[PDB]
Amino acid sequence: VQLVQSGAEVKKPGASVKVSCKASGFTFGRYSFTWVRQAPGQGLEWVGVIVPLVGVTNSAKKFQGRVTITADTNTVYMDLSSLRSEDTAVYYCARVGDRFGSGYAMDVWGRGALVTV
Amino acid sequence: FLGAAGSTMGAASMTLTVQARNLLSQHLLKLTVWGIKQLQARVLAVERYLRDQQLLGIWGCSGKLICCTNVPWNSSWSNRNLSEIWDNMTWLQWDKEISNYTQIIYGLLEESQNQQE
Amino acid sequence: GIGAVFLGFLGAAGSTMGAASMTLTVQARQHLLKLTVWGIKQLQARVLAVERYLRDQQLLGIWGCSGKLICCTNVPWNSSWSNRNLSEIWDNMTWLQWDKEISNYTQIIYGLLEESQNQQEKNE
Amino acid sequence: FLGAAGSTMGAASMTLTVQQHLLKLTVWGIKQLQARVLAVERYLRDQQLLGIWGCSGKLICCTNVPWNSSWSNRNLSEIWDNMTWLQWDKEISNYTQIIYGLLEESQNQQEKNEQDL
Amino acid sequence: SALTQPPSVSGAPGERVTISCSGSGSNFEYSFVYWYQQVPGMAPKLLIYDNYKRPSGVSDRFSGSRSGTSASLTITGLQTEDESDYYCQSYDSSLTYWVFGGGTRLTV
Amino acid sequence: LWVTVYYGVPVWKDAETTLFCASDAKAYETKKHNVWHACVPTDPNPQEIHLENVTEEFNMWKNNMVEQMHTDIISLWDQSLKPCVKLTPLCVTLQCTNVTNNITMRGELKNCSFNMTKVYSLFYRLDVVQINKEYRLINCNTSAITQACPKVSFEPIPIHYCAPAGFAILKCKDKKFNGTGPCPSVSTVQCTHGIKPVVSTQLLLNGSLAEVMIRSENITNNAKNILVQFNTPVQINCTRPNNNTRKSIRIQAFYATGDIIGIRQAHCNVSKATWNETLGKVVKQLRKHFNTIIRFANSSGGDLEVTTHSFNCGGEFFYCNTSGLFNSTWISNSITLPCRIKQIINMWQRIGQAMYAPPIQGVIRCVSNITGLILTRDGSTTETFRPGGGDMRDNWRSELYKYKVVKIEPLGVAPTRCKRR
Amino acid sequence: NLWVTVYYGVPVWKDAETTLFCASDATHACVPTDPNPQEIHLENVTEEFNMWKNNMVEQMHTDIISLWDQSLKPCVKLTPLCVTLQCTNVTNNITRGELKNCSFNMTKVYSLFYRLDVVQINKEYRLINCNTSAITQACPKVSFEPIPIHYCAPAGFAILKCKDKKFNGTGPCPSVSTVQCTHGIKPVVSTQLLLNGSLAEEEVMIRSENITNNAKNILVQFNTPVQINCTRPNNNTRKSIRIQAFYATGDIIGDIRQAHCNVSKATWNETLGKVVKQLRKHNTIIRFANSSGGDLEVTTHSFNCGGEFFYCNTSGLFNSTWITLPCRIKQIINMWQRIGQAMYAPPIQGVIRCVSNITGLILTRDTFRPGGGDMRDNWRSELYKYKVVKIEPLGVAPTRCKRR
Ligand SMILES: *[C@@H]1O[C@H](CO)[C@@H](O[C@@H]2O[C@H](CO)[C@@H](O[C@@H]3O[C@H](CO)[C@@H](O)[C@H](O)[C@@H]3O)[C@H](O)[C@H]2NC(C)=O)[C@H](O)[C@H]1NC(C)=O
Ligand SMILES: *[C@@H]1O[C@H](CO)[C@@H](O[C@@H]2O[C@H](CO)[C@@H](O[C@@H]3O[C@H](CO)[C@@H](O)[C@H](O)[C@@H]3O)[C@H](O)[C@H]2NC(C)=O)[C@H](O)[C@H]1NC(C)=O
Ligand SMILES: *[C@@H]1O[C@H](CO)[C@@H](O[C@@H]2O[C@H](CO)[C@@H](O[C@@H]3O[C@H](CO)[C@@H](O)[C@H](O)[C@@H]3O)[C@H](O)[C@H]2NC(C)=O)[C@H](O)[C@H]1NC(C)=O
Ligand SMILES: *[C@@H]1O[C@H](CO)[C@@H](O[C@@H]2O[C@H](CO)[C@@H](O)[C@H](O)[C@H]2NC(C)=O)[C@H](O)[C@H]1NC(C)=O
Ligand SMILES: *[C@@H]1O[C@H](CO)[C@@H](O)[C@H](O)[C@H]1NC(C)=O
Ligand SMILES: *[C@@H]1O[C@H](CO)[C@@H](O)[C@H](O)[C@H]1NC(C)=O
Ligand SMILES: *[C@@H]1O[C@H](CO)[C@@H](O)[C@H](O)[C@H]1NC(C)=O
Repeated sequence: VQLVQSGAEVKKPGASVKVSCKASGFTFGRYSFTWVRQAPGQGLEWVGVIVPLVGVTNSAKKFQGRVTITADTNTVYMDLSSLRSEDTAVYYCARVGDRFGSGYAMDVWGRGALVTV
Repeated sequence: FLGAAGSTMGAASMTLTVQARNLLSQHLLKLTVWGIKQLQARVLAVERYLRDQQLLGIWGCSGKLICCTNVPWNSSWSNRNLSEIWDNMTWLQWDKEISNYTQIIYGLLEESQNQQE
Repeated sequence: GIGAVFLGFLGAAGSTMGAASMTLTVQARQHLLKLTVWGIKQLQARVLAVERYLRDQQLLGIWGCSGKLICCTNVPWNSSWSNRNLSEIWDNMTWLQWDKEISNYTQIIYGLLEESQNQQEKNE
Repeated sequence: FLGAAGSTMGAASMTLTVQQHLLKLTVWGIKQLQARVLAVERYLRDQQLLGIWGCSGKLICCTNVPWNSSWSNRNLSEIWDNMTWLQWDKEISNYTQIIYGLLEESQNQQEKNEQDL
Repeated sequence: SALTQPPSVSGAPGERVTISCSGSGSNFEYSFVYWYQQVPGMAPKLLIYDNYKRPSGVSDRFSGSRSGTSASLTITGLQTEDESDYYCQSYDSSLTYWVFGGGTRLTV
Repeated sequence: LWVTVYYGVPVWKDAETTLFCASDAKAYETKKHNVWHACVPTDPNPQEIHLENVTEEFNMWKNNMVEQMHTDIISLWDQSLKPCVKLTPLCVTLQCTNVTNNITMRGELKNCSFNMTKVYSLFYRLDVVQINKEYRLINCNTSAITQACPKVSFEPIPIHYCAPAGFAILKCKDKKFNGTGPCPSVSTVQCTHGIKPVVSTQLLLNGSLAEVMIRSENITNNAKNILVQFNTPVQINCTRPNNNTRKSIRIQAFYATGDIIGIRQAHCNVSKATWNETLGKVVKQLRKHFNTIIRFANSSGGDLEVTTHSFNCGGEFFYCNTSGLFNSTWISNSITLPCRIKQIINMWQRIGQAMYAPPIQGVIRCVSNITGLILTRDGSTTETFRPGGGDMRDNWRSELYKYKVVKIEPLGVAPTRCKRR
Repeated sequence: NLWVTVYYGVPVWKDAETTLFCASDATHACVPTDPNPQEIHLENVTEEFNMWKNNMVEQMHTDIISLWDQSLKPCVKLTPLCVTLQCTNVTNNITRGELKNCSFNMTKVYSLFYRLDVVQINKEYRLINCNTSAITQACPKVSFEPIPIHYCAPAGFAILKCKDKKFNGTGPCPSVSTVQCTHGIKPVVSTQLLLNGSLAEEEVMIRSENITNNAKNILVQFNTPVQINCTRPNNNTRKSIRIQAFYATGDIIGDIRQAHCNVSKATWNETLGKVVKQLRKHNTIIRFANSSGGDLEVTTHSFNCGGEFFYCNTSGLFNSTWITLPCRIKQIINMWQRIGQAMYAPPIQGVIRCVSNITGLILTRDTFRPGGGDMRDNWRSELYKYKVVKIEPLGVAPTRCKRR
């Protein structure tokens, strides 16, 4: 199983970015997906989480309403609005929890898609 | 199923096949328990048949009805005239005359097939 | 289950008799209370199928075939039954076509098998 | 047959030849019945297997295909004498498919030679 | 919440390095801490979940430890392969927010 | 040469075997009261092994599932009337009055009152006959009527049919197949599709969907009924716009129909345009067997189960004209149907025996699919096709036109150039 | 020469995965128990009997999660409760200012919530997580009492069972017997303390994946039952609120205290001495700390009882370097360490007192601190001696024979 991920993109300030993660080898079942990003040369900073089973979403609360994460049945979509220079980073997505829904440690990671502004 | 039980030994030898295919021979709970007795009966028929079949299987017959062997009959198990055997010596009494020797015959047959192998 | 076996024997019906020959060896290989009742009929059908397979096996037993599949016997085939050469009778016909023409003589052949085996064992 | 487990093959071979209160009864009656049928059906599939190899319910059969040293082999005496052979299958376990092929091929060639002759 | 890591800890091969996981918050007494390794430029992998456990395909050399409000990731048998960055996070089960550490660079 | 036996080659021979019902888990779980007996659920594993170079002579007018599966309905439906209570003492000299609180109906309902061991009741003109204000039920004395239990309903439940081992079902999949003669695609399946025990006269409500096909034992013969399956469904919505009041009388407990809440006759509706389009498709397909002149006249006459369109709707049985759907004449180049309601009905044309429909409260509405038509050729100007129906057998044959039960004999012989030793 | 001979009738087997029943004596997919289970002992038999790579545990956990979720989907979803909650602290009695009387403008009603079901916000306060969690409530009919549940094998599968009381988890034990129907198993959710379960008779038994590793847990059943007399000393009141009527707490009856537990100090200290006797088998001192942190569910001894969810830290116990515990309860709960879904645990009136067992303990080295936090480990004690087995009567062996 793996998280195939979209390629690189080049966006403008306040533009719209929509990256993808397609569940390769497994269905949503009970897993939950999180989106994390990494400023080049900086530590990972959280972005969001979705639970496809019950539609629960969240964010880091410093993306105040800018980010929405959607689940379509197969893939997950997260969109950025009102981009600034600080939002250029590699936006990873990962799978949270094994079967049964337990756990919170996200261990399966997509290769990492880069967005630049 | 017995047919001509007391007939002459020669008579039974012809009709061994027994016409070929004929040789084999609250409301919810009340109806259910009746079914168990019915099904328990039928499987009991099959299990008895296969054990007999496998019993022939150990011997050099494996389900061929009449089946010659390689064990010479010892002239000690209350032998009489060969003609009388197939003239008046009916099958049922022929069992009672043998009686104990069947276990001897069963044991004797087993080793002959194995030493053949 | 044996239930799928029978129409498994029916899987390739239009194939040539030669084709079925090799495929044959390849073929040789309150909800509680409602759950109780269904248990009977599901079980009742299966044990019935077993008797069906034994009956044919026993029928195969009377003839000189034991329990093998591709059996042979030494009873001559008289030309009176569907006089036609062995060449085409295995390639351009079908089993459904074959037995339909034979269906006028099934019982006599089975009877002809019985004594054919029978004489063999006595004078053996 | 299960009781004989835990003995050498020299010992096993000989032993082989000889070889609502209503609600509880009605449900576990079916399961006991359910097991009995799977005893017979599983028996027939084995008999079908022994049929194409050239045995057909002969229990201690034989075949004319040699035991290549490529399979896990030792001195025959120890296999018969001292090696408990419930663990013998663990030796010949990943070799158990190809060996059946040789059993499968041996009969097919054997009958073909018989068919020609 | 928030938590801070030392920016870099170094050592010679064969030593027993201990990277601290401070920044412990008031709620950080709860909220399991994990440990992530990333080869710079590659997708970060997992090392330790639920403060001591280790996934199947992860070298036995790493190990976990929790000390009061602080945490620690213990390494033995350091090799040249360990040249990477280690990030530690905690799952604040109250507000349902993962928070990541600053970043530790283990240099041989 | 000699002969050799081959246990396992495919072989067929037409024969009749007793099949067994088949159902679904969730469908079985949803069985409040007895809307229709426990049935085996079938594992959704349709083998549908499509055979190649295969051809078996299907038939539909000599099929033995129809006579079989119809018998299953009769025995099952007899059990639906067994535990309920007979209405033998119920009938007495009545005092019905032509009371018309409201008029749509036209005085169809009656304010019947009986001196029971003195309560009033409502009964349509159908279920009561005048005698000589004194009246009585149509046939209580010199007859036998059994009311259905109020709890039970009469909504159809899909049923699959599976043969026991040793018998296989052949299913014809050819798109163009009038019913008789060989079928190219013969797919072997153990459990057939979702047969629906739909109870209806000439208008086939909510059955399997077909091009429109014309199927007949013999067209030249006027006697045999002509089945026509529709390729495209025609929606039919039909309502009873009156809230029924159910009053229980302790006699056992009779269920009289109390005064209606506020009176509009039950009525069915059909999209006139869609009906007109489908009928042209019918007449264009009929002309294949025949340019000519085609005329439609309404049901000629007979019992109330045939003169009109009888069908079941939410536990209530309606009798409605079809004069609004079979009045046309065609050459080479919404509609509302008045209805009646009956509570004492004798379905399946049985004398003496009949069942009393218990009242159903509220306004009754239902929607279904008009997928099949039953036409009767009249006795060389034009061939007027009046709607017939009648015999309950036909409504089964529109579904079981593509299945047969065959016995497989894996044993077989062949004269092979081989000898034993 | 060495030629093969097939030997039908062989008594060999090869263990394999399968689905098992859910036989109990009283949870709808259950079937009643078998009349006379047969335990056929086998003489002179040994096999590599494992208990950590077992295939029944993962089956059993999947069953419990399903059985949990099957009987929870149809309920009054707490989604309407997602609104700003007006509340105030309670000072009617203090003998502990956790409780908070909360009033809500409703289609205006009041209720009492614990501090663990109200989150700090920025005065007036809100529930822990409803805008980002699909909360659900439990039907009052269902009871969280632990019902025994047997696992029986289906047709053809013979469940073996180890008997040697000196059983170190994995490794062989030549005492196995066919136990087609298993012994009583009780699915009880607990952390740091396996409440009800088996107990070694000879002496404390220590079993783990691989002791030398400090990652894998320590699962111990020692010898004999220690009881845990623990209560809920609060006559609480439940009064319906119709929204589909979720339960709440209108008020309590007078006195207020904390759910004290009792452990019988002498017995507990006695047991650990035998425990530490075995722990030293594989001179350095062995000291029990009381875990480190991470989650009430784990840090504490989060044990269900009496239809309520207790979270009680063992800081009181496990304080020895060689009683009475302030066991707070929480209303909301997310079982199975899940993300998202969370229950509500509707209140029960009056008091509740309950005491059964402390048969087993979960320890994590650094033996030292306890924490289990993974209910899969709990059931690996009761299923420590059962491996489903499929019989394979065929067999092959070389022989000095030549057939034809
Ligand atoms: C389909 O139905 C038509 C009738 O509508 C059948 O045609 C009828 O066939 C029968 C013979 O099977 C005819 O009876 C014989 O007719 C001849 C004269 O043609 C007469 O000399 C004999 O004494 C006998 O009466 C019958 O007359 C004929 N009727 C018509 C109108 O054609 C047809 O055979 C049926 N086909 C099927 C599908 O069975
Ligand atoms: C089918 O169509 C026919 C004509 O296409 C309809 O015929 C009509 O049938 C009604 C039956 O109630 C006739 O009314 C009755 O006529 C007799 C004649 O003496 C009279 O005595 C009665 O009092 C009553 O009025 C009606 O006259 C007749 N139509 C014509 C033009 O004569 C028929 O209703 C349609 N439906 C059925 C179910 O047959
Ligand atoms: C049980 O746990 C212990 C320790 O947790 C495991 O022992 C460890 O086994 C590994 C693999 O052999 C050892 O790593 C090796 O270290 C040598 C150092 O010279 C290196 O050359 C090898 O390439 C490899 O990295 C490790 O040292 C050893 N640790 C201890 C304390 O013995 C043991 O394998 C575990 N058992 C099971 C069944 O998992
Ligand atoms: C079935 O429908 C027909 C017509 O659709 C009804 O027949 C009508 O009867 C009245 C009674 O006098 C005549 O005045 C009309 O002329 C008839 N219709 C036509 C078109 O001629 C018939 O009544 C309906 N069936 C029932 C049972 O009422
Ligand atoms: C039977 O009922 C009829 C009315 O349907 C009535 O006229 C007759 O007198 C009754 N009595 C008989 C003859 O049974
Ligand atoms: C719920 O979350 C949404 C999306 O993040 C946010 O827009 C909204 O303000 C939140 N509402 C409450 C009551 O917290
Ligand atoms: C252990 O005890 C300490 C007090 O000594 C307490 O603060 C802590 O919460 C307890 N539990 C854990 C998980 O350390």
